[PDB]
Amino acid sequence: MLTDNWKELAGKAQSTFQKSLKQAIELADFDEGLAKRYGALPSAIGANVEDFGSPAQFPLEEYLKALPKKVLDITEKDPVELLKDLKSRKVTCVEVLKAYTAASIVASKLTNCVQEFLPIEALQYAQKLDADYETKKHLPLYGLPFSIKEMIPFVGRSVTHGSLCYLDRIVDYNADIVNILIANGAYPFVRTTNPQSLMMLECVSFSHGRTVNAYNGMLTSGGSSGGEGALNGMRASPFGLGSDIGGSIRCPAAFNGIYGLRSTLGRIPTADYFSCNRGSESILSVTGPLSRSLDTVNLVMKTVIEAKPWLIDPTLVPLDWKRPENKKFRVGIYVSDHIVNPSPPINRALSMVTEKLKSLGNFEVVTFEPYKPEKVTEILGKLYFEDGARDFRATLQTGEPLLEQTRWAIEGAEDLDMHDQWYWNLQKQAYRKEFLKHWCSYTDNDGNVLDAVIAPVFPNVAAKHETTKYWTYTSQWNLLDYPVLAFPVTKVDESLDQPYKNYKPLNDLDKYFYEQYDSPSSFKNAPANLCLVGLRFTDEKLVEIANILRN
Amino acid sequence: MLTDNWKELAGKAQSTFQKSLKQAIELADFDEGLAKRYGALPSAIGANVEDFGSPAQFPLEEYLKALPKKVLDITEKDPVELLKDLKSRKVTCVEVLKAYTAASIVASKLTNCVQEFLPIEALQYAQKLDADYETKKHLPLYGLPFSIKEMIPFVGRSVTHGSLCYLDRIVDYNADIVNILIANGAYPFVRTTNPQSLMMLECVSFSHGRTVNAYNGMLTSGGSSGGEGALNGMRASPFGLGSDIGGSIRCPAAFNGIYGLRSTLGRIPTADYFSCNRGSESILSVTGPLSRSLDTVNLVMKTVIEAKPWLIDPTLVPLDWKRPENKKFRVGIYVSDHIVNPSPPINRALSMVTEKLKSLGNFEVVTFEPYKPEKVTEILGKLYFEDGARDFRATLQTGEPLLEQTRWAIEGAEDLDMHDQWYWNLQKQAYRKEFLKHWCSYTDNDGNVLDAVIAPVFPNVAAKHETTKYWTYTSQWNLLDYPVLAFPVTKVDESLDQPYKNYKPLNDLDKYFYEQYDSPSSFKNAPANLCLVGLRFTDEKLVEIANILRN
Repeated sequence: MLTDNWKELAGKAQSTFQKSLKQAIELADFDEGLAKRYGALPSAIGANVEDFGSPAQFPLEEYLKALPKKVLDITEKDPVELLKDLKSRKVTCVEVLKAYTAASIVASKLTNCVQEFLPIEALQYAQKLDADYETKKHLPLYGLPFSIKEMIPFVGRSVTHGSLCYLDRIVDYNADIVNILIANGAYPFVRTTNPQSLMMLECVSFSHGRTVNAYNGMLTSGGSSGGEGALNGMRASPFGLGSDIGGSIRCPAAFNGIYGLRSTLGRIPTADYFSCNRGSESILSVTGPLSRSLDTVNLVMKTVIEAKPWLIDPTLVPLDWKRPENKKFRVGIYVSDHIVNPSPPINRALSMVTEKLKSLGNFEVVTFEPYKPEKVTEILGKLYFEDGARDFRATLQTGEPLLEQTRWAIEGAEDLDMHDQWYWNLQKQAYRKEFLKHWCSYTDNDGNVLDAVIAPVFPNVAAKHETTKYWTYTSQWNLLDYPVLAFPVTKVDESLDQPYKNYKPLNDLDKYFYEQYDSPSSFKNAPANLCLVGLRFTDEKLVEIANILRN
Repeated sequence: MLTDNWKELAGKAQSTFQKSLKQAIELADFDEGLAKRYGALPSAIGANVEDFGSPAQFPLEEYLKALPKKVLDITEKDPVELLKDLKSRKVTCVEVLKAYTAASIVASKLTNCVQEFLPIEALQYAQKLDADYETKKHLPLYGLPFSIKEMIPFVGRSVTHGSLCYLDRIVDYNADIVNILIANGAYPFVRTTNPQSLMMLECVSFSHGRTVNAYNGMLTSGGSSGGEGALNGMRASPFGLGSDIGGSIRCPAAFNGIYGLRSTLGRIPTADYFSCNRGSESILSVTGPLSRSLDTVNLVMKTVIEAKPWLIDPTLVPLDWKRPENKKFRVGIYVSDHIVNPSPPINRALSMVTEKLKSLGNFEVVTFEPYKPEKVTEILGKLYFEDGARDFRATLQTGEPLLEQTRWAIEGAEDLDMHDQWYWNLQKQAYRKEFLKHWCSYTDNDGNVLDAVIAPVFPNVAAKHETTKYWTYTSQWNLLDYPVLAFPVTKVDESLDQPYKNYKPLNDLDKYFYEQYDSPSSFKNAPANLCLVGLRFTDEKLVEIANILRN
C-alpha cells in the first residue's frame, strides 16, 4: 500500500476520473446543444471528495430531458432487443458505444456513479467487433457494453475498492467473468464507484465523493455497488457487475428500481475481485448482474454459466442454467422479521405482489415467519471482520478519515483466535442447517417445497444518507448464501404511503426507522422494490417468478 | 577509580565527545546548506561542563526546520515501516545510518543528549550488514540502528554512569542485550547522556553538562535516561535502551512525549550495566526501550525475549512474549496518591483517557485508590543507598561537585547493619504482599482481575530544572517491580490548563509543586503523558491497551 497524505491521493483519484471524463466526452462527440445542457446540469460531483455538490431532485427526469433522441433511442431500448439490432446490423457496435458513453457521462454528473471511464479500450473493443461482424455475429452478447464495479480487476488499472492507499495497486489482467463476457461479444466501458471498506449500504468514499439515487437526489444510491445501482437505474448501462456480501447488489438495485441478482455462491466466478480481508473465507461475497432489464439479467447468467466457468475457476459447480419446468408454485410472503417493521411503501409492495400471485391460479401463497434473525447480526458480527478490522484500519495510515457508515461496520470487531473462528463457523453452519429445517417446515402434505419467499430488501425505500443502520433484510441471505433477486414493484405514492398512525415501535432500532419515515414526500418518486429468495442453486426459479410478476 | 582533579577529567570527557562529534559529522557528510544552518542553531552544549548554553525555546521545530527532507523522510518514518524498506531494499543500511547520524548530531546540539557518537563501529556494522543482505535480511531488526544509555557497556569504551572518576574503567565487551540485538540485525550508533549518581529525574553531570527537553528547552529532559528521552523524543533514534530504578525510563519518555516501558525485572537482561552500589540487590533496576513508536517498543521486547536470554543471563525467566488473549478489559484510573496532586495538564490527560476508554464497549473503568504511598518513600529511603551512600560519595574524591538533585537522593542515607537490611527487606516484601491484595480487591464478582491502572508518571509535565522533588509516581512501581508503560496523550494548552484556583494544598510538598506551576506558558508545548501499570509479567497487556488508546 501507500503512505502519502490522503489529500494528495484524493487529487490523484480525481485526476484519473477527470482524465477519463475528458476522453469520454471526445468519444461521445456532443453536439453543441447537448454540450450546453450538460454544462448546465446540477452536479453531484463537488470541488473535492468531501464536497458532495448539489444534486438534482429527480436526476432521471433531468437525464431524459438532457439527452437527445439520438442517444435515448438506443440506451432506453431493452438490451435483449438491442442485441437483435446489433446482430442484424441495423446499428453499429461503435454507434451503441457512443450512445452509452454519452449516457454514462450525463449519468455521472447527475448521480456521481462513475469512477473511471474506459473509452480508449472500449473504442478498440467496439471497432474490432464491427470489423469481425461476420465471425462474431453469433455470440450471445455481441456488441453490448457493460459497466463493472471498481473492485473488479481490469487490465492496467488500479483496484482500490475506494481506499486511497491502493492507488498504486495495478493489475495486468481482467477478472475471470470479464474475460468470459468478452469471449461472448461484450466489453466493459465504464468503472462504477464503490464506498470505503465496501461495508456500507451507501456509496461514499474518498476516491469519488458521494453517489446519490437515480430517482431522488436527496437519497442514497445504496451500496456497496452504489455506482452500479445509480448508473443502471439511469439506464446508462445495459447491465453491470457488482458484489454482494451484505446486500451490496440487492440494496442498490432495490433503491434504484431495477433488477439485481445475488447469485448462489459457486455459480459464477468472483474470487478474483479485490476487497478488504483478502483470504477471509468464513463469509464469502458473491457477484451477479444488475440491470434495468430482467431479460438481460437472465441472459448474462445463461451466457456466463454456459461458458463452463468451472474450467477456469475450480470453486464453481457444473450446474446448468436451466429454466424451471414447474407449472405450480408455492410462495411465502415475509412480512417482517419482527425486529424492524417495513415502512408503508414496502408494506404496500408486499400486498400488491401478494394479491397478484393470489390472482393467478397456480400460486399457493403462505405467510413466512422469521427464524432467529437476531443470530444473523451475532454471527456476522464476528465473521465479517474476523481480524478485528486490522486489515481495513491499515488503509487509514494515509490519514484517510473514517466515514460514519464505516464506523458501524467495524465497531465491535474482534481479532478472533483460531478457536474463536471455529466456534463461530460451527454457529454459522448450525444456523444454516436450522434455517433449512425452518424453510422445509413449510412443505405441504403432498411434499411440495416452498419454491421462493418474497421479502423486503430493506426496511424502507432508498434511505436518507447515513441512516442504513440495519442490514438483516439483506445480510440474512449472505449468512445463508441463498440466491436473492431484487425486483421492482411500485413507487412511493403520497396518498397511499402516509406514515402509520398510532404506531407502537418494537424496540429502539425500530423506533429509529419509524421516525426516519417522516412523510412520503421525503422519499418522493423513490422506487419500492422487493426481492425473491430461493433455496441454494434455485436462482432460475426466482427469475421465472419475477417474469410472471412483471407481465 | 581515579582521584585526579575533576576539571582535568571533564576535559577528557569533552575531548572524547568532541572527537566522536567530528567523526559523526564526517560520516553524515553535511552539504553546505545544512552545515551552515547547523552552525547557527542555539546550542545546549557549553564551553565547559558547568556552562549549560542557551537552548532553543522549541528544540523540535528547530530540528525539523534545520534538517533536509532527504534525512527526515527516513528518521520521521515509523521504524517498523522503515524495517520494511530495509527488508525490501528500497533503502540501504548505510543510508539509514547516515540519516540517523545526521539527525542525532542536530539533536546533540539542540538538546545536549549525546555523550559519545559511535560512527566508526556503526559504519562497520551497517556496511557489512548490507554486504550480508541476502543472508541476514530475515532478522527481525535487520539494518536498524539504536541508542544506548552511557551506563550500558560497549566494546572499548569507558562506562562511568556520569562519574568522572570512572573514565579509565574500560570494558572489552557489550551488554548482553546489545549482543542479542546485534545478532538480530540491529546495532548501536550513539551513547546518550546520564546524570550524576543516576538518582535524579533530570540529566545533569560533569561528563556532559545539562540535557534539556525536546519540546521545551527551558525544561529538563528527565532522567536518569535523559539523553534517551531527548534523542528519541526528537525522533533522532529509532529506539533506545535506558534503565529504571526510580522512574529513570518512564520520566524521560513522558517528559518527551514518547513511549517507554519499565519491563518486569526477570524478562530482559540488565545486570551487566554499570551503576553505583554494584552488588546491591535490595532494590534492583530494570531496562527497557524508549521510542516514539509503540510498535518498536513491542518488537524490541519480542525480539530480545525470543532470543531466549535466560540461556545467557540466569536471572531471567523463560516466559514468552505473548500478545494477550483478553477481549474485555478492566482498568482503574489513579487520579492522585493524595500526597502530591497532579497539575492541570496531567489531570486533563487523565480525563481524556478515562472518557476514551469509557467510549469503547469492551472496557470497564473504575477508580483506583492509593495504598500506603507514604511507605514507598520510607522503604526506598533506606534501601536506595543502603550503605549510607558511602559508595557514591567516594566518586567525589576528584572534587567533582555534589549536584543539588543528587543531594536529595543521598540525604539521610543510613549505612545499614545486616539486621537493619533484614528489617527493611521484610518491610519491602510485606508491602508487596499487601499491595497485591489491594489490587486483587478490585476483582469483580465474576473473578475478572484488574488488567491495568492508568496513572501519572510525575505530578506535572516536564519539570523546571532542579524541581524533581517527588518520586512516588514512578518509584512505587520500582518498590513493587510492576511493569509500567509511559504513553502519549496530549500537550499543554494555555486555555485549558490554567492554574487551579482557590487551591488548598495537602502539605508543604504539595504546595511546592502547586507554586511550581505558575502558568501553562512556563511549560509551553510540553507533552502531557500518562502510564499504564500492570501486575508482574503482564507487560504485554500494557502494550495492547496502549495500542487501543492510539487507534
